[PDB]
Amino acid sequence: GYDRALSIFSPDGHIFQVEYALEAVKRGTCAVGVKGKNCVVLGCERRSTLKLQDTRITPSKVSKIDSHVVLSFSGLNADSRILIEKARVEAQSHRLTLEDPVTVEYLTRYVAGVQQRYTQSGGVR
Amino acid sequence: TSIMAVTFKDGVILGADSRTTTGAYIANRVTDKLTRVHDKIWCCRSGSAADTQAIADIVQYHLELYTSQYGTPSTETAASVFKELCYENKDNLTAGIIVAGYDDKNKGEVYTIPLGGSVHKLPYAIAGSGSTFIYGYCDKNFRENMSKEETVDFIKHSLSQAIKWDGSSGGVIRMVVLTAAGVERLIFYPDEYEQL
Amino acid sequence: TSIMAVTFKDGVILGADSRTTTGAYIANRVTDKLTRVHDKIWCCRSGSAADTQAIADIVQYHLELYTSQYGTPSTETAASVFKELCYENKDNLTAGIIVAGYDDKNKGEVYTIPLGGSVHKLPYAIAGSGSTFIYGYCDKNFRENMSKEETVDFIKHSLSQAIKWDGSSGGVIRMVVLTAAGVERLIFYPDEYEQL
Amino acid sequence: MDIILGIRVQDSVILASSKAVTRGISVLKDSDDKTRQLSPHTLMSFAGEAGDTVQFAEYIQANIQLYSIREDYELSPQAVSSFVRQELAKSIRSRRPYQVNVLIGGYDKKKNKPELYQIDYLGTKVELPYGAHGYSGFYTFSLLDHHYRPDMTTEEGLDLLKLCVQELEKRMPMDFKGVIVKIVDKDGIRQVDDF
Amino acid sequence: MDIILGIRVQDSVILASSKAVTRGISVLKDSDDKTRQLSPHTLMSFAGEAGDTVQFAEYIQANIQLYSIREDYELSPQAVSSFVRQELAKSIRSRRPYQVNVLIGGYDKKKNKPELYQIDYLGTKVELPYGAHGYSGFYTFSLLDHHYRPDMTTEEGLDLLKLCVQELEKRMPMDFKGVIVKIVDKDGIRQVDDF
Amino acid sequence: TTIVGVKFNNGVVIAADTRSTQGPIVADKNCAKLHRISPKIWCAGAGTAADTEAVTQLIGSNIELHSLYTSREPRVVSALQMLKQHLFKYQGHIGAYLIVAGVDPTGSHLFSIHAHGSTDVGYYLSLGSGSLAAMAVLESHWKQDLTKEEAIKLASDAIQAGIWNDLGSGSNVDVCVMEIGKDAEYLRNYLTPNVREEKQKSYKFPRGTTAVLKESIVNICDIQEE
Amino acid sequence: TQQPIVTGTSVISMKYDNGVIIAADNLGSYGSLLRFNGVERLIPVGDNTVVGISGDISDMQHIERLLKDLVTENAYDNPLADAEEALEPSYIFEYLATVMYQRRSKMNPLWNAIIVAGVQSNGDQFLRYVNLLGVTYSSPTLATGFGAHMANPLLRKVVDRESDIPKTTVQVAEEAIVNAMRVLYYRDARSSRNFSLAIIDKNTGLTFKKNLQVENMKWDFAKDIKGYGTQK
Amino acid sequence: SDPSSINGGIVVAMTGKDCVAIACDLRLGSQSLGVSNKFEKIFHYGHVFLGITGLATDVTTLNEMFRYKTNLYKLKEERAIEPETFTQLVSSSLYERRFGPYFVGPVVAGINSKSGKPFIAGFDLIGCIDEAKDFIVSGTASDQLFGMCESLYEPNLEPEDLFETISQALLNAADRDALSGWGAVVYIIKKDEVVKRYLKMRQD
Amino acid sequence: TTTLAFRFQGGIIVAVDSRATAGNWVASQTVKKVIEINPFLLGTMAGGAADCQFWETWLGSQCRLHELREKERISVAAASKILSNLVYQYKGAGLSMGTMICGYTRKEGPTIYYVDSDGTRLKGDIFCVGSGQTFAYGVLDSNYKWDLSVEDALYLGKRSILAAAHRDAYSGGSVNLYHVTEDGWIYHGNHDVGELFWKVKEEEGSFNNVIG
Amino acid sequence: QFNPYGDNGGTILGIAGEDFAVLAGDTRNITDYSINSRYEPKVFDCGDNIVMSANGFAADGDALVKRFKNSVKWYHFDHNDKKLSINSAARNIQHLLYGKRFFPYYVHTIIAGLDEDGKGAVYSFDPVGSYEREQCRAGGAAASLIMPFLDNQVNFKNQYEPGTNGKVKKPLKYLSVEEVIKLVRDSFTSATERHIQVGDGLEILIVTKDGVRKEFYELKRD
Ligand SMILES: [Mg+2]
Ligand SMILES: [Mg+2]
Ligand SMILES: [Mg+2]
Ligand SMILES: [Mg+2]
Repeated sequence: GYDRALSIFSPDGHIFQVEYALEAVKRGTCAVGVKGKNCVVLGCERRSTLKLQDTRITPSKVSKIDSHVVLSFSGLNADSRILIEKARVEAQSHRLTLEDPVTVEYLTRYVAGVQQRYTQSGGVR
Repeated sequence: TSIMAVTFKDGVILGADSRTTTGAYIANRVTDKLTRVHDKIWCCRSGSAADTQAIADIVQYHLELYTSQYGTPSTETAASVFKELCYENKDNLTAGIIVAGYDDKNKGEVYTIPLGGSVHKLPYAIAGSGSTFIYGYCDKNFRENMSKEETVDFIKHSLSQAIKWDGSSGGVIRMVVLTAAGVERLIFYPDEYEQL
Repeated sequence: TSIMAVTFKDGVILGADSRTTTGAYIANRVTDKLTRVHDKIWCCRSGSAADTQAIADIVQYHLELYTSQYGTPSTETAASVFKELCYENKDNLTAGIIVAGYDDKNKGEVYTIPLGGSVHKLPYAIAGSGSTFIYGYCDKNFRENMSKEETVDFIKHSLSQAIKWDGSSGGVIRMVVLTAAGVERLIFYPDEYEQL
Repeated sequence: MDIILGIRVQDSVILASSKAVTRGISVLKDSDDKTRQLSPHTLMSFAGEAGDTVQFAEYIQANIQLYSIREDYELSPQAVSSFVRQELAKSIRSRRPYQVNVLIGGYDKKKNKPELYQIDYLGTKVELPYGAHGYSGFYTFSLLDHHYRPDMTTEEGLDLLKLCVQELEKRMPMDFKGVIVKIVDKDGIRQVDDF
Repeated sequence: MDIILGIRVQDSVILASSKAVTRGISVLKDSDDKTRQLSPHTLMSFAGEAGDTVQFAEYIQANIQLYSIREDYELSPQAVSSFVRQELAKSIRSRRPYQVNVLIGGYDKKKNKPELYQIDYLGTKVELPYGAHGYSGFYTFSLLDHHYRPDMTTEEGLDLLKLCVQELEKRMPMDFKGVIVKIVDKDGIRQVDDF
Repeated sequence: TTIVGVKFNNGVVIAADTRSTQGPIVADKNCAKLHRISPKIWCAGAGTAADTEAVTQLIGSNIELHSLYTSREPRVVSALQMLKQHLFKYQGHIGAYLIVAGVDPTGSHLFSIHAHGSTDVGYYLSLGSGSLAAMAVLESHWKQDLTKEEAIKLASDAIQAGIWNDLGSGSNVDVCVMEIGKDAEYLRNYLTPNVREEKQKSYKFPRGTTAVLKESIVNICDIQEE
Repeated sequence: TQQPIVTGTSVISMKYDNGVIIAADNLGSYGSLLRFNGVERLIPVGDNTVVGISGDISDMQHIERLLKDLVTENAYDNPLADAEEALEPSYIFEYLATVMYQRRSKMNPLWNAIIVAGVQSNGDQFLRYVNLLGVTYSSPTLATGFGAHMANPLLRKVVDRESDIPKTTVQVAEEAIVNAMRVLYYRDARSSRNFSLAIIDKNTGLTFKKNLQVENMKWDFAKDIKGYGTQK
Repeated sequence: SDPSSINGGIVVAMTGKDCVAIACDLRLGSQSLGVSNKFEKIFHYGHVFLGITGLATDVTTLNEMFRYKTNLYKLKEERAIEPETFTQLVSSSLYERRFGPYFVGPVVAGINSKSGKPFIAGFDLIGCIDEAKDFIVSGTASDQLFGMCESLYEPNLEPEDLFETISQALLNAADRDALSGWGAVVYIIKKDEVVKRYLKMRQD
Repeated sequence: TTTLAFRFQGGIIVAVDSRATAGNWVASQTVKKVIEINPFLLGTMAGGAADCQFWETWLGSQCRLHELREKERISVAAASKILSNLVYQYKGAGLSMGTMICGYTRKEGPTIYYVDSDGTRLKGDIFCVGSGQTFAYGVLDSNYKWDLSVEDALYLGKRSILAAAHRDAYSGGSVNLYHVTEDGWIYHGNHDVGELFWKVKEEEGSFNNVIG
Repeated sequence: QFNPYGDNGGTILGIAGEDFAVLAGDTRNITDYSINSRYEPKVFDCGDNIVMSANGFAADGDALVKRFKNSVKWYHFDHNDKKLSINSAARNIQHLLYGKRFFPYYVHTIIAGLDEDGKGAVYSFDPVGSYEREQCRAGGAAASLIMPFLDNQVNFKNQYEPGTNGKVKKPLKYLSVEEVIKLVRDSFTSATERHIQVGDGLEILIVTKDGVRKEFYELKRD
């Protein structure tokens, strides 16, 4: 199998592949989160360079991970689907084994863990 | 067990090894397997020791009572009594018996009674676990109307080979000679027959 | 089945009957049980026909590949390859094989490999269901350094008796002679060997 | 587990399941709920081998809930029953098969029709107006064959169900400690708390 | 059959026996009386293999009635129990043994004492303050070991018996369709028609 | 099933009956038991019918690829070696018992092969439940240097012995003749000695005899235009 | 219930225009060991009947003694014992069939298959079979054991139905029987070369042939057979 | 215990003049217990018809498997699969489970769309093909069907005459089998019209 | 097999199916499962066909001998006990019997005894025996009253066998009805289940699950 | 272990007409895959206008027929040469069979004749003696192939009158002896095609007030 170390340290102690991934995030449409006293609001930018779009069927920017937790993102759209699927599977797995839905912190910790893993595993970006 | 009986010019000779085993243990290394049911009618026993001793004792009784009433029984008659016990009780017996005897009218005769209780009159007969290994040798070397010395040699050589290959056979080679002259017992020790 | 191999002055001869049975039915009455694994290394097969054919084909392959790399294999080497297959696959095989071969350095050699996959180098060897009936005859009649004609007679007479008593053996007697002069096939029909 | 019954009436599906759990000599519990909600308008009752029943039911529940979140859509009762059948058909040729029989009661919101599916541990699926597993059908089907009408109300269905349970309580040797009854219709799933 | 219980109080012996008869799949009857009066002051309840139970009980009944007529005298409970034990001890080494367990409740008119004997199909006899056969004792003996007193009234015995039956109805898997209860005292044998 | 193979002057002939059974019931009355491994290598199968067909087609497929790879016409010894090594590996669990016959550049050949993987050579062979009936005929009439006509006659007579005497065999005789330097000639239903006699009565019903609840047209066509 | 110990193999037979023929080999097997080589398995009863027996030899010798006793018993107080009141093949068969069925009904069978061949008083051919189960049947040709599978097909080519019997001479019938015995020797592992053959004819009576041998055997073709596939 | 007779049921197929017929009962059961009277055992993929008897879970699984495979066939081949070709596909698919087989008795029926030739075929549970000219039978009353078909069948029957023959073969065979019945369906198949008829029969 | 018998105001109703099977093969659809012991006594066939036929015919002979000797009709109690005592002697040997002995006498009134090959003898009001017994019990239990008319009781017995015949694979063929009075039994015909099912479906409105 | 039973194959068929009765059977006898005989009679005239066949294990079959023929002989001796009626013969055979209840005759028995009103009669028995009067009964190897055909062609089962569509059944009109023989021959011809144990020959015994007549027909021998 393809084992090449793509994420490595540079002489100044930087991992450029991780830093270049942040540059992809910088390019993505803007997302914002604000929590009130009894709510949280997620706002997302839609670039109007694409009209003749069918808004009924086009992938929406905010995704339900469970009935009580949502996830929005900035960056590569295709990449986000992989994280969303993994998070949704883990949410159901947690309900199955702990008999309680995930806390927001736990779900965050899981997604963040997947992202870290892809920074020191061979053959992946 | 290795047993045989062979007719010859002057009569018949019975031969046997002396080994009795319980599994791989030799319970008796000097067994006498040549048993007398009448003066000049003897038998070689193979199979269950309990069964063949029981059968032989009953036959000896039958022939003793026959003799008191009708005089000396023929070898055919003795074989018939053996057969009757073996055939009718075939479900409950494990016995393979060779019957050998000397008449003056019929001379030397040999009858073999295998497991099922059938009877077969033969010039010579071999039986027991050791006999399997000497079917070839005996068929090639047996002649009719041999002398006493030739027949002793034939049996000595035959049972020597049976003992050599069969773990259930061994010890001394016992023989009983049946002729007009009488009844002679012979014994041959390992140091003799092993060098043949 | 009745099979044997016998070393003699000029080399070694393999012998076999030709009967293959499925129960009491003779599925083949003209079987060839003498199989070539190398030019002057042959074998006699007993046990499962499927197993011994499979083993022999694999050995023939191994010795063909050995020859291409290292030259002519010894009879000991051939026996070792047979043993390796029989020993390591003892749980899944029913095979009793006699290996016979002629070298110029070692001359005639015979190795027997029984059910367990052990090896035994012998002056001669007998195997198969029919062999039980000729242990006595073969032990009494085998001599070392016999002539070709004497060895042919010894095998012919031995297998004749095995065929006579064993229902699983019969048909023609096949033989293969291995000497410096080459490889000779012999066949003997019932009308010949039954009158011996 | 023991008795599981189902009946599809005009506008709903009713599932009745026994409350007893017996481990050999003793009745360990008399309030056990042998059912799992797979989606808002789909309910599954189950019976079979101990352990495997709850393990299979919760596994199916987790999978349907996952589909619901991924697509933001509730699968039809027919689609759920087909998914369940395949899982059991797969299981029957496994190293250790799920020994679990199920009834699936669902209300199809698209067709506005109640639907009842009966599936055994082999993966044998049939759609029925009424069904059961084990010996339950042997006692109840003659009553259902007589009284059942396709235009029955929910109340009439419950009354016919009571007659079935009464016949079970009379002729069955085992004490199954009554039944929990649940109704599946256009408004979802609810439990009848007095039966 | 299934459950048979017995309790010996101050002045009487009380026998309780289940009413169900089950032939495999179906409960064929729910009013079966698993007892025979052997003499005016001696009652025997029974349970075991089908057919053999009633055959054995009626055989014993016939024999005790024969003795009563021949001698114009009622045998003591002890004497009847010894006769029954011998018949079962004889039976256990027969070609086909009687597979029958019994309780014998009698009032001894000579000693003015109630007596309860427990005998199994092997011919194992014991005199007890309270007894049972099968699994009945496993559920009831802890209650009897706690509450039993030798000076209890008949009414107190019936109340302790009700507690035993309630525990059986709770923890036993089989529906035995209640019990028929009979009292044996100085005045003879009577059935409690509301239990 | 009865199957035979017979060597003759300039080739080999194989024959078989045409009855296949499930227990005591005759599933098919005109079954084809002669199978083609390659144009001039044919075989007949007894035992588990699916196994005999499957193992024939698998080795036949691989034989065809081997022939194309080597630019040579397939050999009978290759079919034999591939069949036996496949069967041995499955330790008799593939219940194929075959008689394999054919011609190739090396000459004419006749072999038998058993389910556990053992093979045999012969001038005349028989297999199947009717093999003892067939072998009785072969042992009575076989001789060295048979002609083509004599071998076809002997083979079909041996199958007839199975047909009439074995309950497992029946109906017709199929024959295939493989001669050196010629096309193999497959003779399907070479003999037809078991035609059913005319029935005493016609069992054609009057129209409207069967009670019908519902009628409907079944749409076998695809979704239509417009 | 028992098991056969010493056993005899096939008995074969057929009808021809003027009578019947029956044959059986002279071997007594002990499993795969070919133990006894001089066993007569065809037993004549008078001058009109031959009884051929396969299976357990101890039981055969018992049946032989029963038949011997039957002849003795029939002669008792019977002035026409060698004429009108002689034993018929049909009488001998029915007696044996009765014994065989009775023994199986006590779960203690005589482990045999038996063919009774003979000619009746009126000249009619008699040929009928009975076995350890008491099963009986008649046919223009009859055979036991391996003979049923290999001999019958050959013998049925000569006499296929009843109407073929008058067209079949004694020379053609004996030829067919002798050939069948050769085929059995080729193919039965519990057979021997030596056999007996009996002819019962309505004109020439009972002809009993002992010490016959299988001859004209084909073995020469074996010399060309080499290996089991690829060996040259 | 025997997987091929847990659920019960039968299928029969016949050829006529320029036509074929295939028929089945409607019962599904759990041994003695009748469970469904609407369990149809005949399916079709284009103009090719497949009847399946045996273990009901495998009947459903194989229908789904052959729908799967014939759909992919059509997308790649750009034409509907023919009866002869589909027969080989069924045989191949069954043999691939040689040592863990589907407990079924499939039956194929159809007319080749190019030659117009009527075609039928049968299989054992592991794939052996029976290609009869006259008729094919399958299921728990296969003995009864063999008896009916052997006496009732004659070659070259017109479509409406073939309907009567196959209907009477099914009905009377099913009435002598405990595990078959509870309704019946008959398909009459011509080159470009197929008629489906539900029969009235006893319900015990 | 499905057989039933029940006591009511007007006597006893006996109803049976007609099917016999050997495995899956339907051997007969015309089996007589009510044994006419004598003009006053009926017995039902379940388990072993021969065991029931033979020993209940034999029972008729014993009943006839009893009334010749005692000059009085045998009681149902005594008749049933003669059979149960007989089969008890054979216990272990492999008899197979499950039967209802039915009669109506002066001293007893309408009486039914369930007699069985392991020796069981049970008096009762309603009994059902056979592979389809559970289906018939359902219809019986929910519709049974003591004060049923002869007409309604006959129909209830017919309807209960039909229920079993429909669902139980090994029950069917036809329904045989009997009404047992004090003056003897009266036969109420043979009813083909095929024809009966459609007739009952239409007139009653039952079996809506089945298309007709 | 010794097995006291065997299977000799064979198929038999009894049909009762209005004033006649036929009992037919194939003449082939077999064990396993071998043919013992192509002509071994299986249907027997037992006297008193009664014909009988006991199909299955032939040793038990021959024993039973032999014991019944004997029972007819002793019935004449004991009851002043009174004719044994078909119903009386049937009850007698039950007792012969049930006498070996715990070691049964491994056969399926059928008898045929005329009842005391001159009408055709057929009785059928199981191995241990259960019996019934029947109109139509096949027995033995190919019974499952023959009975459904007879249900359809003798009793007109599943046949309705054209035009009514299931409302009116086909009326059960009486069949002649020629008509019944046609159905018997077609039954055995079809059974011969599909069952390996059926073939060689067909022997039919016909019973009328005039007595017992025989007819023989060839069947395929493969
Ligand atoms: Mg030999
Ligand atoms: Mg049916
Ligand atoms: Mg039914
Ligand atoms: Mg046939």
